[PDB]
Amino acid sequence: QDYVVADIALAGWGRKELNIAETEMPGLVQIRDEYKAQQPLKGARIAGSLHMTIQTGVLIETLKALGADVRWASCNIFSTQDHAAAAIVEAGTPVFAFKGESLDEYWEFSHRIFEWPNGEFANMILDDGGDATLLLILGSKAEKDRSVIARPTNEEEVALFKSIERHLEIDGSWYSKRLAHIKGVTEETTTGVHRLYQMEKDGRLPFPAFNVNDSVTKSKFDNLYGCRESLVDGIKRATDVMIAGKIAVVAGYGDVGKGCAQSLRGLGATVWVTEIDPICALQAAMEGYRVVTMEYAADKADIFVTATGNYHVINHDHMKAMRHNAIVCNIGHFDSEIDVASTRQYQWENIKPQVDHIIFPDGKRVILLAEGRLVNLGCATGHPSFVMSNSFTNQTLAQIELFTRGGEYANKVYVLPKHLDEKVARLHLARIGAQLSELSDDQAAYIGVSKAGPFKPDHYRY
Amino acid sequence: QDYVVADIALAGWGRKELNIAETEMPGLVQIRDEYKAQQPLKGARIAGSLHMTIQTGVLIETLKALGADVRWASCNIFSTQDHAAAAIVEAGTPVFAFKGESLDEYWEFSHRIFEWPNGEFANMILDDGGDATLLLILGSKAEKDRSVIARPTNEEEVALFKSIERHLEIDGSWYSKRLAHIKGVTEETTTGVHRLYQMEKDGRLPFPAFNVNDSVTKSKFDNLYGCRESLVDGIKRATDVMIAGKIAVVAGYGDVGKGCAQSLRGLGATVWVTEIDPICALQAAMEGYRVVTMEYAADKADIFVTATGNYHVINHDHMKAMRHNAIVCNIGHFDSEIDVASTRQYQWENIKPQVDHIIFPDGKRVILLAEGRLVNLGCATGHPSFVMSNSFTNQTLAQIELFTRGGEYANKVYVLPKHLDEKVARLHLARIGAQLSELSDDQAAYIGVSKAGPFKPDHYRY
Amino acid sequence: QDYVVADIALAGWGRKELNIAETEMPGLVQIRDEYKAQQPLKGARIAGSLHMTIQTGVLIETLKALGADVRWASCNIFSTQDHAAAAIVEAGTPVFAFKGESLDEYWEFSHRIFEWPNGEFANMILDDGGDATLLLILGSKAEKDRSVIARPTNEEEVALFKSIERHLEIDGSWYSKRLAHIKGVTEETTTGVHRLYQMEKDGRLPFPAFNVNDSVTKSKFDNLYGCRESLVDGIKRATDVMIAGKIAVVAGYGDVGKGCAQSLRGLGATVWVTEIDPICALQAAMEGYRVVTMEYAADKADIFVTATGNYHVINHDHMKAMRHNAIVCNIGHFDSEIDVASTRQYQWENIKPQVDHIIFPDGKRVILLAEGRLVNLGCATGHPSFVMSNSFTNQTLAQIELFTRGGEYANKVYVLPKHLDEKVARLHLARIGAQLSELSDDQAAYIGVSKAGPFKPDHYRY
Amino acid sequence: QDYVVADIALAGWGRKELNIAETEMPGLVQIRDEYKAQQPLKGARIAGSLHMTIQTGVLIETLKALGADVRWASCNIFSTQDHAAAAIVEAGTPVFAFKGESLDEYWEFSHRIFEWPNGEFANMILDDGGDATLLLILGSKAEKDRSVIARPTNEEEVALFKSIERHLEIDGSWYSKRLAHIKGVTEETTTGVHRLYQMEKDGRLPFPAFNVNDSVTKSKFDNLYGCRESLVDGIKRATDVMIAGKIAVVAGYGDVGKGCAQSLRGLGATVWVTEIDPICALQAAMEGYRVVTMEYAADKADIFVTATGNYHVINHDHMKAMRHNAIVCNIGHFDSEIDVASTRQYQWENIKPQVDHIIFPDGKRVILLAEGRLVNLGCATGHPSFVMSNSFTNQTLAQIELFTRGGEYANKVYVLPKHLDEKVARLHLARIGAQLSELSDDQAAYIGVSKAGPFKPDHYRY
Ligand SMILES: NC(=O)c1ccc[n+]([C@@H]2O[C@H](COP(=O)([O-])OP(=O)(O)OC[C@H]3O[C@@H](n4cnc5c(N)ncnc54)[C@H](O)[C@@H]3O)[C@@H](O)[C@H]2O)c1
Ligand SMILES: NC(=O)c1ccc[n+]([C@@H]2O[C@H](COP(=O)([O-])OP(=O)(O)OC[C@H]3O[C@@H](n4cnc5c(N)ncnc54)[C@H](O)[C@@H]3O)[C@@H](O)[C@H]2O)c1
Ligand SMILES: NC(=O)c1ccc[n+]([C@@H]2O[C@H](COP(=O)([O-])OP(=O)(O)OC[C@H]3O[C@@H](n4cnc5c(N)ncnc54)[C@H](O)[C@@H]3O)[C@@H](O)[C@H]2O)c1
Ligand SMILES: NC(=O)c1ccc[n+]([C@@H]2O[C@H](COP(=O)([O-])OP(=O)(O)OC[C@H]3O[C@@H](n4cnc5c(N)ncnc54)[C@H](O)[C@@H]3O)[C@@H](O)[C@H]2O)c1
Ligand SMILES: Nc1ncnc2c1ncn2[C@@H]1O[C@H](CO)[C@@H](O)[C@@H]1O
Repeated sequence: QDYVVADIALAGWGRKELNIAETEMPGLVQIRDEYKAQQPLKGARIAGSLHMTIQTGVLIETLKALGADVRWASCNIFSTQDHAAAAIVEAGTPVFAFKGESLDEYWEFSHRIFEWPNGEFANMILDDGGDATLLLILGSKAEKDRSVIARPTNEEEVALFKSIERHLEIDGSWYSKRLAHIKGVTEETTTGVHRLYQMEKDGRLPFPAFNVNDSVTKSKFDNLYGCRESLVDGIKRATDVMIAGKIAVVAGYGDVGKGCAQSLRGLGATVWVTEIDPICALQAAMEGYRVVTMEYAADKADIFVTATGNYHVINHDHMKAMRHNAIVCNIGHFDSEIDVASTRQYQWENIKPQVDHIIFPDGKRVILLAEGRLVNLGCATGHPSFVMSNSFTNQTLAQIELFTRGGEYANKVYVLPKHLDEKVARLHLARIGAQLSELSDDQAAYIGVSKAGPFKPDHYRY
Repeated sequence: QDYVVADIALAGWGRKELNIAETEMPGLVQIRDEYKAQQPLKGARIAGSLHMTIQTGVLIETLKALGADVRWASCNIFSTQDHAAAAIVEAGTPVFAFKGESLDEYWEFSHRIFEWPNGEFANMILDDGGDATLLLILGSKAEKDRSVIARPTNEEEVALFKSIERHLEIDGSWYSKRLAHIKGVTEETTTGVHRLYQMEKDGRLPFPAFNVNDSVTKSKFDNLYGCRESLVDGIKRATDVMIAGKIAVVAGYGDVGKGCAQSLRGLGATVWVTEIDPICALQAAMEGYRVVTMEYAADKADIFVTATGNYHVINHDHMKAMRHNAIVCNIGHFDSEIDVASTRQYQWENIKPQVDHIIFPDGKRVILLAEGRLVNLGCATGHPSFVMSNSFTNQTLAQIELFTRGGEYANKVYVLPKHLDEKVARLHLARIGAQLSELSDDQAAYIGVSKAGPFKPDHYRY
Repeated sequence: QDYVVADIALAGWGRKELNIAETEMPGLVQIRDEYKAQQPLKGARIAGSLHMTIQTGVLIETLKALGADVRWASCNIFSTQDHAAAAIVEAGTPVFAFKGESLDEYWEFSHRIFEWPNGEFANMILDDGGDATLLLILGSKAEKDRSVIARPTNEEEVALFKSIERHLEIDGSWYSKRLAHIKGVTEETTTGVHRLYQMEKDGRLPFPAFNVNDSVTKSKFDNLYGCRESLVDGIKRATDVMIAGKIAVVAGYGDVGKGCAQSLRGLGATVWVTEIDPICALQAAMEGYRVVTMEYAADKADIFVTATGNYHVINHDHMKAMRHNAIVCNIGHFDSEIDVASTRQYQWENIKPQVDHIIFPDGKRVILLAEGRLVNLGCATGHPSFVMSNSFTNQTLAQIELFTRGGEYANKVYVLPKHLDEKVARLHLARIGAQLSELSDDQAAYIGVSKAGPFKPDHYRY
Repeated sequence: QDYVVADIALAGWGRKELNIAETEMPGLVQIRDEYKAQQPLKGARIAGSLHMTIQTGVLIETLKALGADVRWASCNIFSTQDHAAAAIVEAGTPVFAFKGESLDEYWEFSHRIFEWPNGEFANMILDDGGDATLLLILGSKAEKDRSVIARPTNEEEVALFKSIERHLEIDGSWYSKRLAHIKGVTEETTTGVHRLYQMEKDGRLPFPAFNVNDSVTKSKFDNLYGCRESLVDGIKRATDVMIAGKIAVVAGYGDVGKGCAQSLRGLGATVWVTEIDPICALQAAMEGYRVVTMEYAADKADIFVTATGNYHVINHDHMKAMRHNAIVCNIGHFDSEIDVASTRQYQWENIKPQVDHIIFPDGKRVILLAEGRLVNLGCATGHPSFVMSNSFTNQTLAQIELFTRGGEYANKVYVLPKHLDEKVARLHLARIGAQLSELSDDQAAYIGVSKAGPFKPDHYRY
């Protein structure tokens, strides 16, 4: 049994929903059809680390339709949809993912995507959050300097470092030998891409990487419109709270915060925003959101949402000040946005899976969602299929490009060229009935672009 | 065992959520506290027929805190939250309610709320949708004229009429004897209140009734803001569909449609509305919604929502014309808004509980939600606690008024007086930090109201 | 010359805008066509007191096209569009109105509408604000008891009482003789309707009156959608201020206030609301507006709008607390919502017409718009033709009904019947392409209404 | 007299609006204060071509307060606020601008800004639309090759080429000698920036240029939030039209189009969008706008707005298909977005200044605003002071940088550095009460940025 999932019997259900998702994911479906004859991913062995949702399942089977062999884990302990995992396993793909797996299991699963049978090796990583990339790179450092895994500072590191030891005892060259085969990585999210840029700035990036997050059709769609639908979806499945009339504070006003702000406002919440970037602060103010400090908000707001990709944006003292039954969640990639660890000293009382009461010594309780893990994937199902098709069409193009032409790329982070970004968006217009217009020759000459595009300069912000 | 619920072990969970709901239902909590000394519902035996949600559980225990003895059923086969039912049963109240009960069970449960031990009788009905009221009134007619239950036209009637026969065999005077004890009814929803007005117009209303639906603080809050949060909540738990970019058609633009329209629009759907009332049509047009016929929409839209309280607003031919994987739901009180029965000839395939594919002969499938039953309660948890407190504070006041002073009322439908409607709203202002201002004497004289209110004439529409 | 306007040479311009307005006012065009053959207003001599705008112009000519003879004045010193007045005069109707007329000129003009030649008398009043009606009623009381005009409380009353004295000296029976000839009044605004209810309550109302404000198609349209467009229109023409990022406080959350709030919010203002009505306050809070006191708001907010119909909602001390270049305006009917009189002790500096700096002793200045008079009409053109067609279609039907059938009505305040309200709405659907659907026979029977309507019970709030 | 304005007597009014504007433009006030001691623009002789509004007035005086000597013209024939021009002249700056100037006057005025007394020369251009820069470049080319001014394609070019001929006859070296003295250009609008990129591409750019349009704080603010306020402002002053219920089509969904769409939607319009860029089209569709062709829209829509920066987006046949009293306007930089020339074959009837009826042969009329010139500036006052402060703070910094350090830049198009973009934003926070939060040391290390910023990578799109 080359997989670990919750219950293989959930497969029928997963498949019914994969069927539906295809009709909602025209980018993936049209890319299957365009490229299946060519079989461009034949000989690709893709280790994927990414929320094992129905949406990811349509991606996985797109990669396979194009010839890839694939092994998959989730990039969060709570993001898996078990019926998605089951259907993908049933259709022949190794998946090491279930909702609620432990941290030790998580990291073990990150190794398993790198354990191919019959002497083969993964030669591509599809990463969301940089954990698969991290594991190989940190594991390899550890081979030559055990000190890099000696001093864990948090439970994530205890688990990661432990799993590395465990693998180094088995084979002293476990990581470096697998690293050597990786042709490149395609990375989905802002936090992951941040990790790649830091490796680039440091000269420790050992292969080419695509930054899929910053395709226009990704950052400005998925991060934004996707959270605009799924933040509240997560909060409500967790708590069934009324939004109208509440004071919701969104920490961070990038694309994820913009989406979050917009969905809370739409339902009649008073929306406050917190920011360190004055440009983004001014944008928030220009939409009518009050821009405040977290210290100012902690004792006043009803709902707190971290969307920063930063560390300890909600800390012990913010939570100590909150009103009784304040709801606290994180929609950023990592749970460290909230100092959950500092509340463990207090008595907790579980309400239901992923909804916990933290009881402070004066009896005041905070309702914490998904133990701080991404709330949309943890209490709901993450973004809907339609917008996820943008991100995953990008992913599929990036995987094709690196597998087929990676030799043309240096050890740098790249973004897909604008013409492909434009293609991704174009493939989604028909599903929703949008009629694209066409430049006349005279018009094309007048604004200095080709009728076929690209239509915008490379610094354009959309 | 004087109850029927899914699983008594869900009680702990139900109670945790009732605890939270109290902090979200300041109207109910403050009314408990104001009246508990007086015990105004001492000697009240309230038969309730109403969605057995967490929110209803806080209502039930408010009635009990005020001295009522209570027996409860749900007013929809799919609206029960089983953990709510379990906690209320565990705290000592007979509940005949579970999610997914059959139609025969439904109507049997409607009898059970009328079966009190030790020779007692219910003397108050708390009704949502008019089913408890209907049962006693139709049962009593049946006693003298069996022809009124002879010719059922639909599965609801087959079940109702069967359950009446079954009870008339036991006791030929089953209904009339129980009817004789009812001091009055308080009725929660537009469809229920419509049934009461028809009985009034016909002179078959045998006791006083309160129309709780048309308290301003009910119709204009619950129906409107409540659907503004829970329609999409239901659609997404069912289907996880993206709303942005879809064409959503809302049939009906009363308070329920207004709320629905507003939440679809907020998430970036193109919203079309259907109406028979030109005033409401013009309101919809004034918000930017295209007002179209269902015949025009059927082959074009992505998501269909009936919010009319009417019959067959989506019929066999509309559904036959729909695009593949169109989502069809109803948020009106009764499932007859959609002619579900006309699709039974086709092959169905269940996706998950309350989400079904209807496969037309050309292979095109429609995704029907909750078999047409109210989608917010059926695929989600109905309105959130906060707005439900308005409706239920109203309910509690209406029950107090009829139990204590029903002798002062004729056999007519009444609405609560404006001063109480205003009180209901006032009790909710503190939770959300709204600061009410006060008229000066000069101001009170100038606009001709008392400083204490009421502030508006009786025809005011808010 | 039987008129007083600013400039007759503006007529050509007014006529061109009247042509355009007709295509924006389908209710009035269709009513002219429907009733042309009958000439129901033949023999009607209508005295009108209503903002002399392009829109009122189309109303005047509709009344004349149905047979009425008309004389007109504006119901505000700053709301006349002089090109409108000119075009209406040039086409044969006496008009006594110009933008910027003094208060003495105002009340002289309200007498002129009651000075018909050849020994004739007005037999109908069409009023907005109730000033035409007040003139004749107060004047008649003054004939027998001068004490009623002994105690003016503001400049408008000083001017009104002077005008009554002056006319009484010419003819001690000037008012009573004209008052006797009035067969009915149609009153279209909330403040005037309050004045009429107040008269009915005290047995002082001598002819039948229609409350046109409380047609659904007036109140819930003109007051709301109109101010949603015209409030910012007025403030911008006056000040050209950015709305995005500002704190805007709306005093009063009735229909006008709802419109104002929604307008300011859409441009990215933070919208605060002030209310004495807890229901209206809870509505505001459910849209995400903060509900605060004026004392709280005075030293924080950027823009202040009064929308109450009440007295001294912004007082001296509020203004003294305001930030430099705070903008203060009123959109309610009378300027007394703001205590402008209390600021006359300070230096003022005119910025441009209807835009003044009030210079406080510390050098802090407040920007007051239109000396507190209704800002949308004073600094812009009021509501647009389209929505006004609703109100004026109601007015036209109201006039027809009282003039032709007034004998059947008591000396009380009436509202138009629902079927007529629905007609008003229906007449406006085609222009905006809204398609009304039609009940089937079964559907009509199912909800217990006729196919032709009316569709809602009289208490329905829409 | 070294100026040409409509009326010097309007100065007092302009000065009072300049005082107010200063309190709305904190970036410009703070920049004057920060750089007053240094006088960085001492010795700068700035020729400006930019809408002569109150806002540009504050910019002019900011430049003068930092030492610059200035001469100014408007960059559009209809966008001057004459009270603004008057107040700027009265305070000592030559201005050659008035609302309604002819095209011959326009281009004569663009020469006058380059006629400095006492043998001096402009050494900086501040341009909006690129007309000042075009004048000198084209003119210099014309000195050696008259064929470049042989083939005008529209009336503005006819007038431009006439003006070049005329000046060449006086001095065959008129342009080249002035062109040599230009040390730099700062260009603030998208169309002018396109003209500059086009010049760099062809080796024809003879001095360093700043693209100020593409400061985040310009493009994503002025173009968007400005048009969200000023588009409807312009259309309403021109036509007073109801927006609610109308179909409004926005050609182009760049920053301007996004602003326009959002404005129209907020007032209850049905908003359709036209786009040739599939990404911009998908963004529009994700807000619920229908994406349609102009051919589709022409006979259906009520209001048409061009926002493309392209040519002949509304053509003759579009206008011929339009409904009676369709409203047509343009908000892009040049009027050629609409083919107004093709309508001159028809009778026109002026309604009022910048509002014309185009009378078609079947009697159908179209309302054209401002002869196709930018409608917000032509029929209203453009964007409000607050947002313009962003753009003009960018302009001021751009001028300082090129004048003081221009020698370090190549003859290429540059953008301001992010830290300066952030500063612009930061300067505007206090006025609107937005509180910026500050990274802790660990947080700064965690996301790899400095506490002082900049906070985002150069590709960040906001
Ligand atoms: N849960 C999801 O489905 C989802 C979807 C997309 C991206 N993400 C993740 O969400 C996070 C945010 O992504 P993004 O694309 O918006 O990134 P972003 O960089 O565009 O936005 C982050 C913002 O947070 C602000 N910020 C940083 N530290 C702050 C602090 N201490 N206080 C207040 N603001 C602070 C920054 O100014 C920045 O604008 C990332 O971790 C990303 O991987 C999650
Ligand atoms: N699911 C929930 O949580 C919820 C909440 C409150 C009320 N309700 C129920 O929802 C239904 C609607 O309630 P409401 O308060 O909005 O009633 P309403 O009377 O205010 O609105 C119904 C609207 O439907 C329109 N209509 C009737 N027949 C139509 C047809 N064939 N096509 C198009 N429009 C038609 C009417 O013109 C009317 O405006 C009722 O059955 C009520 O009991 C449900
Ligand atoms: N400018 C216009 O084009 C326009 C249009 C329609 C009506 N009006 C006028 O606007 C005014 C309001 O009309 P409406 O239809 O909204 O009336 P409304 O009665 O519906 O609303 C007024 C609201 O003000 C509140 N209020 C009263 N005093 C207050 C105070 N001291 N502080 C805070 N809130 C207070 C009331 O509680 C009420 O909800 C009237 O004078 C009416 O004639 C103006
Ligand atoms: N009036 C103002 O106050 C104001 C303010 C800022 C900018 N502008 C001007 O507005 C214009 C647009 O500026 P922007 O910043 O939005 O530019 P942009 O490049 O960001 O947007 C223009 C959009 O138009 C689309 N387009 C081009 N041709 C089209 C066609 N034939 N049909 C449909 N869509 C088409 C492009 O694809 C692009 O997305 C420019 O001329 C600019 O100088 C005016
Ligand atoms: N969470 C909830 N708990 C109890 N009742 C709820 C509910 N959500 C909706 N409702 C109610 O359903 C009615 C329509 O049957 C409506 O009148 C009323 O809103």
